[PDB]
Amino acid sequence: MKEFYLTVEQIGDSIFERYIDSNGRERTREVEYKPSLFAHCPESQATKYFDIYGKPCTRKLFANMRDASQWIKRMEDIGLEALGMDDFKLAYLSDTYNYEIKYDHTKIRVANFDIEVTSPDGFPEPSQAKHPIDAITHYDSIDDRFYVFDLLNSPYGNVEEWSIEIAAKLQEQGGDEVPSEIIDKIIYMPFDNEKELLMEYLNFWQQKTPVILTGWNVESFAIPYVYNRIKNIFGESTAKRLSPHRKTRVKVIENMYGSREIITLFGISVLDYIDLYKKFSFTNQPSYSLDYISEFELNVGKLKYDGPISKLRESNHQRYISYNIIAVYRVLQIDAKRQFINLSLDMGYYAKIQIQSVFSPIKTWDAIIFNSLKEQNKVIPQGRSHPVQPYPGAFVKEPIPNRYKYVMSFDLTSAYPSIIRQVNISPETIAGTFKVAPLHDYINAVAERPSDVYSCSPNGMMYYKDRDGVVPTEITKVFNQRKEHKGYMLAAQRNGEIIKEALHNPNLSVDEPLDVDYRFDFSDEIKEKIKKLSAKSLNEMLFRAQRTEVAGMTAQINRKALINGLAGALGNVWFRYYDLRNATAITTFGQMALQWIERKVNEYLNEVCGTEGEAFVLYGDTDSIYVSADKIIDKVGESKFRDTNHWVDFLDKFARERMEPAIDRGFREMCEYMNNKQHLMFMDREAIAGPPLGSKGIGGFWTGKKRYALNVWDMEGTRYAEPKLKIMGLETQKSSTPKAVQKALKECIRRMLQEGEESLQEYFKEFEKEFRQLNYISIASVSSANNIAKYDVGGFPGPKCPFHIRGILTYNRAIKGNIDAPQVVEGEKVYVLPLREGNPFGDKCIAWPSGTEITDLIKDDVLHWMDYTVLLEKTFIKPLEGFTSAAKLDYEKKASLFDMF
DNA sequence: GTGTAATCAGTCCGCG
DNA sequence: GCGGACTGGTTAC
Ligand SMILES: [Ca+2]
Ligand SMILES: [Ca+2]
Ligand SMILES: [Ca+2]
Ligand SMILES: [Ca+2]
Ligand SMILES: [Ca+2]
Repeated sequence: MKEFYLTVEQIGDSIFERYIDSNGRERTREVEYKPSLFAHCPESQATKYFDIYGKPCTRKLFANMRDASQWIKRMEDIGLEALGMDDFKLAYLSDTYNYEIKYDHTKIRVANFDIEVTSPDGFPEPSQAKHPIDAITHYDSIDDRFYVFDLLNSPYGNVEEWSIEIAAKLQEQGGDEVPSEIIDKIIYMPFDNEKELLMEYLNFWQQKTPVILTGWNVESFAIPYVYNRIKNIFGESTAKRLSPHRKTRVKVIENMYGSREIITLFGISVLDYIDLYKKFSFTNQPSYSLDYISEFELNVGKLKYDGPISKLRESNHQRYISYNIIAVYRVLQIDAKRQFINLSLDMGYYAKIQIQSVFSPIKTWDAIIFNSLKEQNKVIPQGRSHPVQPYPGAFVKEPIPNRYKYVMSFDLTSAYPSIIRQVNISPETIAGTFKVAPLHDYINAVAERPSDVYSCSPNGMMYYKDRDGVVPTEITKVFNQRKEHKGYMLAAQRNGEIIKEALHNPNLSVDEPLDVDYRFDFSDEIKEKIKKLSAKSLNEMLFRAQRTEVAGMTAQINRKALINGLAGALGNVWFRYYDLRNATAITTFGQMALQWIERKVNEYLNEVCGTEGEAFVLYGDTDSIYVSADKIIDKVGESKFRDTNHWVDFLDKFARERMEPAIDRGFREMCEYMNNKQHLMFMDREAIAGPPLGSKGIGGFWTGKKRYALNVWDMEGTRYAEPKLKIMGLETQKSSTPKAVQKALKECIRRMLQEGEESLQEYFKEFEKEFRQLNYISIASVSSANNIAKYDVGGFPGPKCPFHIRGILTYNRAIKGNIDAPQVVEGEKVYVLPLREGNPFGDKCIAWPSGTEITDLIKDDVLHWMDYTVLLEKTFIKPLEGFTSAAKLDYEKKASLFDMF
């Protein structure tokens, strides 16, 4: 097989590499790698190396990496550019793996672990590690085993061995319900002292040294705790055995405010699952506890135990260990679904970077571009310092707030990457500038044509047309990958809808789900078999279809994010290819494209309707247009349609056969006007929206920019069994909005769009009467809590104290004296409730850690003093008033003459 | 740990 | 009470 790296490090003048050899074996080596860098040289000097602008370079080969680094500094002292890849491990990988890497995930040791630490005096700080580690569960992907290290004897209690038999039993048998599918995969090791536990853990680690190390909060808790605890008991040298090269760095993270300590383990790639989830999931959660995320992702119930975790080991060691094992498994289940580890390996190996560098699109693109250029013997420019400067972005149309009955939307496929490709925007393709007219003049095609030679953006930039830039070249490759995966995702989605339809008529039989590939549209034969299946089999198939869709989603959306990040990186001063001319070329072209096509669509529809000056485009954001279809429907007449699906077909056909060709003609003209390299503006229909046929539903409404709701029947070619709400920006979509309030507001919107004013009024009246019964967590607001200390003046709110910070200070006073009772953590999220006048907490609100029940000793008082009236007005009525006034609807029935009877 | 545009909640305080 | 200046936080692209 072809070799591939596992990890790479620079340690002094040595590259330390773990890799899989041609026989599939893991090996380690130390290489005295001699790096090359580059200097510009005279024209008269024969060379094969050129910088990206075509200027010749001489290669300088250094005796070692430190000599190369020292040369960089002296070049700075002289005032000359030192060219080439200054991150020598990336150069090493480029030399050692000079081919497209094919990796075998089954040979990569992926370790998933979690530790337990009993602490009678608050949260166990990893920097101090003053308490015994009393459990470790470590899952190894190569063995497919859960290794459980269990401390039976501690200063905080001596306990009995954990029983696998009890662990397997149902909760109703007194068991822990450890899933049957992992029972046979547990290797359980009890220890009568912590020293032997840790020594054996380290011997185990040596035997089965993780390549990828993951788990939940492992980077911020488990890794530093384990490292520091071993360090405290045995000394530094023993702790460094966590690194296969015995090198670690105690590395401090610097961001917005304050700092925290992480341990870099050389020769390991740590991908904390919480960080993977935050970067790759495109959710924003009210809480990031594993309980919370597991329930959301997998629909598993919260791990239930009595009393605080600080007393769980002594009171119920059996459950204590079972829950540690289950916690590790839940992360594996989340990954089975989301496939973020797979994604990281794919992207890491593609770029030829340390796998953990997938968190940095700048590092990722730096490596992609370096490897691409190196292939042609080209030499990358040196990174330079630049001042941070603001620059302009997208155009967003101001919508007239209103209901909108029938709506068809369209937007550009991969807008910014397509602009880069079309215009040929790249550091080395800059051809010069032209004299810019106001944007309006380009939009209306009255400005002088910018160039007859070069490809142009309305910001004044010109680009070469003879050859593709490296940025267009490399962005195209990842775009094509994105396109492939999105194809699979949409097929799985369409397949899902077929199953949902079939589920209206399940068969009374006993059978099996069909063995099919959900990434491809079901054949006619498959469709026929599905119509004969039982509900049980159909439901299993739907589950599998949806899992396939999720897998496609992960693969496609994060590839989209990477290519969009390249466009963004052009405007970040740390990017090697930072250039505000290029960043702005993209954004300004985008502004033109949207407004150009708005004009073209209006002109087209006025023509086919025989009107003049009528605005069919009601809204747009960045690269999208929303077109009112009322006049199109009315030209045929609502009475001519058999059912909702009939007019949906009609608009679908109209968009595909009339609008899109008109849109395409409009964009080809714009391409020619800007003299672009290649027409790549592809604005396909997104949504077909409207009320159910014959209903009093309003179909859709906008309250303002980035705030709207649509009742959608078909989304990018997916025809839904049931209409789906596309809601953007409204409170139903915000993690800050209470969960029950999101739900209630969404039902109000559903009723508005699908059923009408009377239905909305009926629901509002019920919610208002019943809502005080809702669980307090479900009606609590959510906020991130930064700078708690800044606003804390002797335990009370300082000037300009934010509402949620005020709540935290209230909480702090209320729990004063406890070494127990959860502390609010700087930077994490809190639930927030308003408090009625004259409450015993002495302020107007209280806040506590999100994803948790508020501590027992104040829970009762919070419940008693919760201000339901303020909560309702602020989170529910105020937003609903905004929705209904925009839609010209009343949420409460107004008086009428009929009341006289 | 790529980017800008945008609405909103809340504080403070003016507005005769 | 609403709005502007401001901070804080979050979402649409
Ligand atoms: Ca735990
Ligand atoms: Ca788009
Ligand atoms: Ca599309
Ligand atoms: Ca059937
Ligand atoms: Ca869009």
